[PDB]
Amino acid sequence: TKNKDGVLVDEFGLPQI
Amino acid sequence: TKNKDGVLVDEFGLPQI
Amino acid sequence: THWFHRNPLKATAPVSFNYYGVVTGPSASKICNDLRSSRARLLELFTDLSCNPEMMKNAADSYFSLLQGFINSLDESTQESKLRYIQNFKWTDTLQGQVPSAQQDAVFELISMGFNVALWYTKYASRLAGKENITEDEAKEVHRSLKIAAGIFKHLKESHLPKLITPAEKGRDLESRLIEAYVIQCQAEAQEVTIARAIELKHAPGLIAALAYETANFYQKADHTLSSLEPAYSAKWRKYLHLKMCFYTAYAYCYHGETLLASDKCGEAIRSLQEAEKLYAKAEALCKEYGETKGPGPTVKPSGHLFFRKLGNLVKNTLEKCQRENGFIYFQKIPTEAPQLELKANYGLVEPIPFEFPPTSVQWTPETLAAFDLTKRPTKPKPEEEVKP
Amino acid sequence: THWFHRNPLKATAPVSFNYYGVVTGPSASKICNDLRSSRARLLELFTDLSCNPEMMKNAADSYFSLLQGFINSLDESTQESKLRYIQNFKWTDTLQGQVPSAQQDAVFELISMGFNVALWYTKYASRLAGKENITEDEAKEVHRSLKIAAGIFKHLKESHLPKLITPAEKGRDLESRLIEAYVIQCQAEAQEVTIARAIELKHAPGLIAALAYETANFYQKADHTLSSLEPAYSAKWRKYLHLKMCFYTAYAYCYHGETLLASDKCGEAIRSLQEAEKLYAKAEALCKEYGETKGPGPTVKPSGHLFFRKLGNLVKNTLEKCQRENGFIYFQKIPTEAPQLELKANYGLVEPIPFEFPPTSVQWTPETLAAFDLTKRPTKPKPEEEVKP
Repeated sequence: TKNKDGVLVDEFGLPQI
Repeated sequence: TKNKDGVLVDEFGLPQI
Repeated sequence: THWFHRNPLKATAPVSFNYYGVVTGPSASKICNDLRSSRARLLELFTDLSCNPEMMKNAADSYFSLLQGFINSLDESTQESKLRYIQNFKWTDTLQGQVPSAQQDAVFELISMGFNVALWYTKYASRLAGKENITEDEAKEVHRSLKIAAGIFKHLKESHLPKLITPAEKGRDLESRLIEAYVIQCQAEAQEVTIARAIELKHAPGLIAALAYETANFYQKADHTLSSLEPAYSAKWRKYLHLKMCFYTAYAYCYHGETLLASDKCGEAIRSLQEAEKLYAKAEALCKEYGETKGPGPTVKPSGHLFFRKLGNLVKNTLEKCQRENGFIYFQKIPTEAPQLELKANYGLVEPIPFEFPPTSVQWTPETLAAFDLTKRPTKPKPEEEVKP
Repeated sequence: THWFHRNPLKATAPVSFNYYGVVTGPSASKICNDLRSSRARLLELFTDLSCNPEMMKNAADSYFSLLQGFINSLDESTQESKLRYIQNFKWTDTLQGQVPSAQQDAVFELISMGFNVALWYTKYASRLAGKENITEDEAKEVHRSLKIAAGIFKHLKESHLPKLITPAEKGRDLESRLIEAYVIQCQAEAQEVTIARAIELKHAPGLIAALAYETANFYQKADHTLSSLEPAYSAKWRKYLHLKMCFYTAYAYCYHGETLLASDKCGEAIRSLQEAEKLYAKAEALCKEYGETKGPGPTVKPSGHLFFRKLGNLVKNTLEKCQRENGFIYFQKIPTEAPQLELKANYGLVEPIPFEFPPTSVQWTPETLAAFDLTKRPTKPKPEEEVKP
């Protein structure tokens, strides 16, 4: 899924890398 | 040559190694 | 592995819900049995280590939806149940030891049982998180369980505590400050789990520094929220909060130094790494000063060895770069003061998972309610002791 | 490469040794020509850069053995030459600039010319040592040349200065303190050459630390010996001696730290390495504070980059070992004070090569001496200026 700024984020809220 | 304690020594007075 | 301080569970006296002549019918009779049995089932689960969140939610759901009948009006909610003051409930508090507190108000019971349920989540979370073998899914479950608990606590405080007729004392579980500190703590803790992960997965140092920093702030905040209490019961807990503030501020400086380094800034990088190691030693200080202090809950010792394995690398990298400038040792010119951290974490901050109690049971019908005839009225048990580890 | 401060050569007025009616015979006449020509040959060599120690020794030998006749009795030495006071000699001094000094005493001439010869050796040594390409044999020649000079200086002071009728002034070359400082300096310098070698050949750190230390002491000693002079002329020189004391004390601490390290002693090792780098920076300070000061001789800048390439390795090795104790950075517990060095160097200390003047010339015979008839007696030139670089 995505955060408010439109960046992919995992269940912990960290960006995906 | 040798120093007073009988150990081999170079021209600078350093032990030889 | 993660180390989280835990205050003891709340204990209560058993309630039979037996009103005798007041209950004039089979439906009303059945509900009293349901309340009696579902309350007891829920109470025993708190001490069952084999219990999981699916089971806990189902029991809470049961009890609470039934209990709601003593509080809310049937479909008219916004109207108040005639049963609210029928029953006296007795609960102990996390910080007050064995000294109980009573109210004949169903709301006092709701909030106190709610609190325990939230408490249970943070405890389920801390047990699961104390595992050395902990897997990713377990950590999600830890992280998630703490967010549930936070949301519950918040809900109790926001939408419920205001309804109580008699205000609770300073140092009692149902009081704004104390609940607020539990909310904040839960968020801090969830973030701890996020930090350990950001570290495993090798996320950017600036991400980890901001998150560590904010977490240190939460702990500061919680500590301040509790400062209003009386040192006797709040001491150990506060010592531990202060400890956590330091531990994570160190992390902030350590990882923020790596920021400064990659920025071609040496003196502050070195001053930052120094602040970190100084702070981290100060945390070791507070840590067993916390082991001394007598207070509610068993004292907890951190297993984590990581900080130094990180700092060593940073320190070694910084000296390579910042020698012929500041190093090799006996450094100058290093800034007298630690660089002030002002950091916002755009990632990893934790919001409480919004909570609401289940709606009043379908079993509560006007007829069933009418079958409690309050015109038919004319010793006490004691809290069964929680008895954990 | 080596950097040694050098004060200017002494300058003198030309002496013709022409006594006229006093010289009554061919043998006495020939000696005056020999003195005149051999003194001039010797004087011109001081400014000849193509001149080497074999040539210098041969000329000095010539002049001095002839000159000896004006001083010593023929075979009766322990008896004094009637010619001693016949001639007035005029010499400038290393620290007094162009201001000359005169004595009609052959001993004043001997000692002053001796001094220059010794000076020449230290200068031959410093030129040869300023080479970047310097080979081992050149370094022996440097080391050896400094030992010759030391021995000469010592001989002048011990066996000669006492013979002068009129005492020389404070701040003049022929005075105990000033000569003593030249002796000490020469030894210090020879040892510098030994240290650079002990370092190349990777001799034990304890050897190199003691030697460095003792050398720092020599410089201290020399500095103290000169402290008695008037700051005007002694300033720059002293600044440079103070500089050298620091430079080599740093070396002492650096290499002594490696001792402490291999001894499983961390805190002092770190405190020792810190003292070193602090001292080495203090030496950089004094170094261009020396470049400022106006005084006799051109100012000299050290080429050597080594200290840090050594210290870096030590610092890196110490931290590996002494982390989890004192390091990683922000160290404790490091001793407030630098560990006091008390070190004797059993190897590399330098003794002056014992010197004596050549015996009175065979040309000096009673008849030749009798051919100077002092009963036949009844303006001045000025010192020709040395004019170096």
